[PDB]
Formats: sequence, structure tokens, C-alpha cells
Amino acid sequence: DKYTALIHDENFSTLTLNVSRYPKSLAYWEKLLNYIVKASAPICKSTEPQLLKLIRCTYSSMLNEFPYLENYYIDFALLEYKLGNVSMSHKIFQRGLQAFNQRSLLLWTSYLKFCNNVISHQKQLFKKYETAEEYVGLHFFSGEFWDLYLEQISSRCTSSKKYWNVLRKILEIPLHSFSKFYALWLQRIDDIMDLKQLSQLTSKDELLKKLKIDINYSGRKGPYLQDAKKKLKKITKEMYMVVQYQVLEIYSIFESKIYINYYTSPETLVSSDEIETWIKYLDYTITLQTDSLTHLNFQRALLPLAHYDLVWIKYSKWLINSKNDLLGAKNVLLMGLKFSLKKTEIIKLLYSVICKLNEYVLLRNLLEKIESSYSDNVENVDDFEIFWDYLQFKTFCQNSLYSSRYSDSQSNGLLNKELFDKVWKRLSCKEKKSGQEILLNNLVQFYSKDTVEFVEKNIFQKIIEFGWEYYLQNGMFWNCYCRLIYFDTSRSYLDKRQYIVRKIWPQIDKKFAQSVLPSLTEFCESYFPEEMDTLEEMF
Amino acid sequence: MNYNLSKYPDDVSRLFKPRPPLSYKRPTDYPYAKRQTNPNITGVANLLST
Amino acid sequence: NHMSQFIYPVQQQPSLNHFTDPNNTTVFIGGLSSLVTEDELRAYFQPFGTIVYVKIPVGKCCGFVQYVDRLSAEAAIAGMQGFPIANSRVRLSWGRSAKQTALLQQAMLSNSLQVQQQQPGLQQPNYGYIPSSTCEAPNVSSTMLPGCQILNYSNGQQVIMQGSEAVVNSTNAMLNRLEQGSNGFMF
Amino acid sequence: DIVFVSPQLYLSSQEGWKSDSAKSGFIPILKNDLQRFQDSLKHIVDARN
RNA sequence: AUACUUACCUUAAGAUAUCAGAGGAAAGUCCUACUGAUCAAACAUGCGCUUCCAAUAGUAGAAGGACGUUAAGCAUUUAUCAUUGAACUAGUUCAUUGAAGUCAUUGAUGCAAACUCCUUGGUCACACACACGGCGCGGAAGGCGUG
RNA sequence: AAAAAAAAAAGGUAUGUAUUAA
Repeated sequence: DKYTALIHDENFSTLTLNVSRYPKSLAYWEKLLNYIVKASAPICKSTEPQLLKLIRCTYSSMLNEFPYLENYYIDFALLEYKLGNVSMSHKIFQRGLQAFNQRSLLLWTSYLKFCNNVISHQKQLFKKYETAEEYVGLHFFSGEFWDLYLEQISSRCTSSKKYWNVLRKILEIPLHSFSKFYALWLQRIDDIMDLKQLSQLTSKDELLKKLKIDINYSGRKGPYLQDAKKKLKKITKEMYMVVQYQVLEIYSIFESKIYINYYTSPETLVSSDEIETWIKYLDYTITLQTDSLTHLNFQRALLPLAHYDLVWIKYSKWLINSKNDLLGAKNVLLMGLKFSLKKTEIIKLLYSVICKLNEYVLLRNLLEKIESSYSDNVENVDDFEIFWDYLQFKTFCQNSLYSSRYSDSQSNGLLNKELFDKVWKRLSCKEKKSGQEILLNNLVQFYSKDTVEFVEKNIFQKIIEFGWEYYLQNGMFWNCYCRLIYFDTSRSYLDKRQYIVRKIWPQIDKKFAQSVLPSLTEFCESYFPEEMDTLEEMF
Repeated sequence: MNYNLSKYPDDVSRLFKPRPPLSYKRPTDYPYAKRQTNPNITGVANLLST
Repeated sequence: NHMSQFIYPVQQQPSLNHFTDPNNTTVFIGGLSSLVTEDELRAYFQPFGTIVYVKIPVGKCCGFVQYVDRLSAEAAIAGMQGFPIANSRVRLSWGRSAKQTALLQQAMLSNSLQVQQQQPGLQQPNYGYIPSSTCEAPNVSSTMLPGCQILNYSNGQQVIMQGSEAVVNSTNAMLNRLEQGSNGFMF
Repeated sequence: DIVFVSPQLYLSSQEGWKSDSAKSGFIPILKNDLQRFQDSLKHIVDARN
């Protein structure tokens, strides 16, 4: 049969194994799919169910890897529709609309187009359009959406009330094509043959008050109605003034600069000017203070570049401050963890959002998740920002868990059997791992008796005994080992300076001096001008 | 309509637009499988001839 | 069927001054104290983006700065407006650079033309650059993936930014700037 | 006939990287190639070790 | 429209109101702008034939609709089957495997009201006139009758 | 005594090719 003839082919094995080896390419997915479709080409109900199960699972498994592909949710829906079950088509349209958080123009337009044919019960059908309207209605290109909706009223509705009702709303929206709908409005004003039909525009009171025209007027009506059409066309000309201004600004500044409105792939790069125009377009949209159009223009901006973390951070910021919604910001950063490749800034800002939200079990859980990613070695990671952001928020947790061991009530932040072994394992790698001194500088921050003794003996002493060359040639090491003794509150000045000079300094080897002197002079120049000479005589 | 598989061009084909789909009403009659005239006709009895 | 219902809108050009120039970067910062150095002003305008600096006039109590990208410039104008430097509320807006300033001042005496010349563009495609981002310090073979910042500028050399080393370098200079700043060496 | 594989769950050392039934994110591969597939990823694991 | 080439194909049958009488070519047929009766159509034409045809002396009302709103109105009833494992009473919950699976639950069913809007008519004439239940001009729809 | 032959295409629709004006 055709199925087994497809399995034993070499191209299926090669294309498949490429996909499973390289998941995020999307080039191998689309070849695997385009091939398995073409093998099935008489795709109608006759073809055997094993093959349909494979091709279907191939679509559904591809759309999970790339949650933004509009033409593929559409295409898989159409496959299910040609195959003869519309319920599966509905469901996976719902799935695509849910992947975009209910705002994508193409899935709503291509969805409702499908919905016109397969759904009776006019009321529900219109509820689909009212649901689409409150989401994607204000999209700059959404006019063609409205062209559907108006097209569906005039065919369905005998009353014509709802057509005036909706078209009146379309007049106030700064779409890309506003003029198309202004022509329909002006024409429908032109076709009004009676005073009674002017109540369709607005009610009886606002016409007699604002424009001072009466529907009940009794007399020679014709010239009065001709005056009324002029008085009605003037204000529509004014609405045309405002909305034209807005559209021409939005196009002339932003929308004209945006050349790519679609997702492409995780391997796509976008131009810098396009980034800049998305940023400024989002600031402008925020300034308009229209929440629907604001979330829309974030989700609109999000699919062109989803993988940077750039628009994710901002879209968490405007929602954490302007709207003052902290949970919504957490949820934005969580959905940003999936698409964004860099993930470091999002996970730092996410640690902060979770801290302020006062969910500690969720943050500590997520630290367990990120340490489980590396197989419980975060200390061996190449990229330092992950280990550092992990280590300081981990510290903030174990301060709360375990009561402080040390006198003066100082919590033990970075000195603990769990974390100090992590730090020391990070330090034992020396030149190979990047962080180094940054991790060391924060070991000087304790400022007490017990902890200056602890950090004195357990690192700065052992590191001398093992005698590693990288840490001894370094001036930051000796500078920090001076600043650790020098800021102690237990020591007086005499034993402090005498301890630094009589012990700390002579432990430096004279061959290291050339590297050690510049950084260790900066400590002595500021704090110890008196003993500056005995420093120079040593080296 | 989009395709319009027809002899007519696009303007004539879009002129023939049908009314919207018929709304669904639940059947008030007997399903075709259940449709039958009255069975178990009593034959002409010896009691009838009586 | 001669005239048509719709046309594309045609619109006039606004004379090209330094306020209508979409490429302008340099921000004129007026109302300074003239007790301030230029390295202090750099400290103010550094975090908003990478700077190609121009000059601070002497005795004129107004300076100006120039960034690489306009997004950083606007982020600096909106970021600092009315922000006191040495107890003087600062008033800053758009302004040109030094050479175009010379070309203007020669015209101010002779009151002739004052024909502006807009700043040069970046010839835009660029897929590697992310505007309003800084390389905090200086072998790199990267993946060139979208999330990371591929190219960048140096305080005039285009450098490829290593995402791992950039954070540890920036934090290193951060912890140095505190110790030198407290004792008076850096300001 | 076909096995369903999750290279993410496999490289992350998690248990369920494969199953016979269709699940949301897995990629269908030929069963005999499964062993072969493991080979293709081993060097990646070898880089992490 | 004309000429040439190629393709597709060709005649269900019969009749035009009936009955009766007289005549022409014992039986039958055909025929008679021949005679009577009945029937049918068209056209006229009549009936004290029947029903209906909206306010301006006022901001109305009659018939019919909304595939209109209130309206997530009020009151009800509904959301798949099979296999395996764990717990459990002696049916219930959770997890896994397979099959089909109109959308809706702001739904569907019943109940009722208010409001708003559409189409239609002689918005005709004379009359504001204390009667025992007419006999103005037309239009619409019928019934009956004569020619 | 008898004798010898017949008169005819029809015309419909569709497709392609050419013609009908400065």
C-alpha cells in the first residue's frame, strides 16, 4: 500500500532523522511535512487512516514547536475540512487563536470566513464577530475584517439598523483604509429618501439639538431634507478630518517603516531600523492609552520578533507600571521564557517580579528547575549571569529558611555549607571559568568579627596554601583581601594597618609585583598614604 | 464567491449570490427509518364473517 | 470613468531643519551650571546608549551630546528633562553638531541662506545590531543567534559583543567605579 | 512501526523522551532508526560530560 | 453576417364540448358558418346583492412583520464510550491506551412584557348634523343574472 | 394469344480557421 511504501523510502528516514536531530530549524520540519503531504496527494477520505494519523500528528507536533505560524494553523484546518470533519477544524482554529492570546488578524479573518459557511444560527455567528471585534477590531489593517462583518449584516439582516450601528463605529477607527468605509457612509447618506430614515443615524433628540433638524417636520419636506443631508455631511467631513489626521500620522511615521509583519522563524534576524520603529510604535501606542489597541500592538509587534526578549521585557514593564498589574507581568515573562532565546534578562526581571508578588514557593521552585537544567551544577556553567542571578536569589531564600548562625545577628548570606561549597567549586576552576573576581568581591561584604575570621581562614588563607598562580598574580584578590581586614569593625586602627602591612603584604611574591602593584596601590594610595613608602620599597 | 466554477466571469458569478445558510430546526416528524404505514393489520376474521 | 474615487495623498516637505530631521541624533543640552566637566556629563548620558561625542562649549554654559541611534537620543531627551546638574534645572532639546554649527554661524552674520544638511543614514538593512545598547568594555566566535547582540560600537571600532563576557565585564567596571568613585579618583 | 521522540526530554536526561502513543511535542521517527537517532545526539551529550 | 473543417444529434400516438333530432355520401362512419337542449370561454352589462378601503376638531390609529433591542430577561434541564492499573464500598475517584466527537452552556426549552423600527391603505367628498337602525363619487375582492 | 425500366438533399447546436474599417 501507499503507507508502507512511504515508510520504506529513504527520503522519509533521512528527512525525519534530520527533524529529530534539529528541532528548531523549521526548514527540516517544512520539508518533512511538504514531502509526507505529497506522498498522500489523493488526500480525500479514501486514503488509509495510518497515513492520515501520521500527517496529522506531524502538523500538530510542528505547531507546538512554533506556536506562531498563522498559515499553518489555517492550512491544517483546511486539511481537516477537506477530510470531512469540521469539528476538528473549529478546535484547531481555537488552538491557533489561543496561541496568539486571541489577537491575530489573519486567524480571525480566515477563521470567520470559514465560520460563515459551516455555522447557521445567525445569533451565534454574530457572537463570533463581536468576540473578534473587541480583540482585533482596532488593528490598523483590520478594515478587511470589517468588510466581512458589514458584508454579513447586509446579507443576514432585514432591519438595516445594525449596518448603520456598526459602520458608525468604523468611521471613528484609524484604519489603513478608512476612506472605503467613508464612501459607504456618504453613499448611504445620499440614498436616504425620507426624514424618518435619519433616525437610523442618531436618535431624534440629538438631531433636533445639535444639528437642529426635526424628523416630525410637516410641510414641503424636500428642500428641508436636502439641507439636512448637507448638515449631516459636514460633521462626517469633520470626523474625516480627525481620522485622516491620525491615519496619515501613523502611516507616515511608523507603519511605512515596517517591512515585515510576519513571524518567519527562530533563525530569522530583523533589521535595526525595524526594531527601532517597533519600539517607538509601541511607545506611541502606549501614549494613546487604548488598552485593546495597546495589547494588540504588543502582540502585533511580538510575532515579527518573538525571540529577542526585547519586546517581552517592555510588554512586562508597561503592564507592571502603567496599568499597575503585577500578575499580568509575571505571566508575560513566563510566556516570554518560551519564545526568547537569551532568557537571562527575562529570568532576572522574573525573579524580581516573583519576589515583589510575594510568591516564595514559586521562585524557589523555579530555582530548583533551573538548577535541575544543568544537572545540579550551576557552578560549572559557561555563562556567568545565570549562575550569579541564580546564586543571589538562592541566597535570599536560604537566609529566610535557616536562622542566622553568627553573632551580631548578621544572616549568613553567602557563607553556608550548601552555597559556600558552590562558590568554592566555582573558584577552583581559575582561568577556565569567567566570573571569578565578581564572585570574590561579594565575599568581602560581611564586616564583622566572626565572618572576617571565617572568610579569612576558609578562602583567603586556603587559596594561599594551595598557592594558585592566577589568584596570586591578580591585584583584585590582594586588594579585596586588604579591604576585608580594613573594614572590620572589631579591629582597631593599629592592629588593622599593622596586620595588613606585617602579614598580608609580605605574602606577595616579588615577581607578581608588576601586576599586583597597580591595583594594590589604589588601596594604599587612598586609605594608607602614610605607609605608601614601605609599599614601594617592597616591589 | 471566490472560486465560482462556472461558465460566467467573476462579475456575473458574484451576482448569483445565494441566501445565507438555512438555520437548523429539529425534526418534528418520524425518521425515515422509522417510517411505515400501520402494521399488524387484522385480517378478515371468522369473527368478522360472523 | 476619468476621475477616480480615491487617490494617494501628496504632502509638502517641512524645510529640513534639525527638528524635522528624522535622522538627527545629537541632543543639545542647555541650561548647564558650567561648574560641570564633560566626563561628568558623559556619566549622565552614558546609560541611554553608545555615544559618539562632539564637544561641550566653554563659557557658553550649554553643551550637547551625540548618540549613534535616534532611539537612544529620544530615550535621553525623555529620560532627562528638567533634571538638575549641579543644582541647575537642565533644559535640553534637539540641536546640530559642531561643523554644521560653524556653517550656521557663518550664515548668521551674513544672513543669507542657512540651508541645512541632514545627518547620514545607516544604510538600513542591519540584522546584527540592536539599537540602544552599549558595549561596556572590550577572541569571539559566536553562534550569531537572534537573541544575543551580535554587533555593537566601541567608545570608532565595530566590535562583536560576547554575551557571556559582556555582563561580567560590565559588572567588573561597575564594582571598580564604586571603589574609585568613593575615594575621588573617578567622578 | 513508528516511535515518538523528544530530543529536549532526552538531552535533559528526563525519563519520558519516547513513547508509542502520540504526544504533543514528540517527533515521529522510524523505530529501527531510534538507535541510530541516539548516535546522532551522543556527541552533544559528550560535550556536556 | 458569409465560407471551410471537426464534434454532437434527429418526428410517443390521437384529439379540440356533449347530447338529440332532420338531411347528403339494413350496418356503421363522415359531413351539414343545419335545427334544438346542456356545458365552457371571452366580452359587455345589471342588480337598494356581500365585505373592505386610516387622525388632522389631531401628534393618533388598523393589518402585517423584525432573519430587532432590553437580554448573560425570569423559570427549568443538559455536556461522550470502550480497555488496563491504583485506592474504595460490596457502585465512586485518579492515571494510562483506543474509537467516534455540528457549533453553542452569554447555549437549548418553556413563560411574559416593554420598547424601537419597517411595509401597506381614497389618509376622497359632504358633513359636526338626537336615531330605530341607508339609498354621495370612486377603487379592491367576490356571489348571482341577462345579452 | 401475351410482354419489358426512375425521378431527391434534408436541416439544428457546438468548436477551430478566413473575410466584412482609419
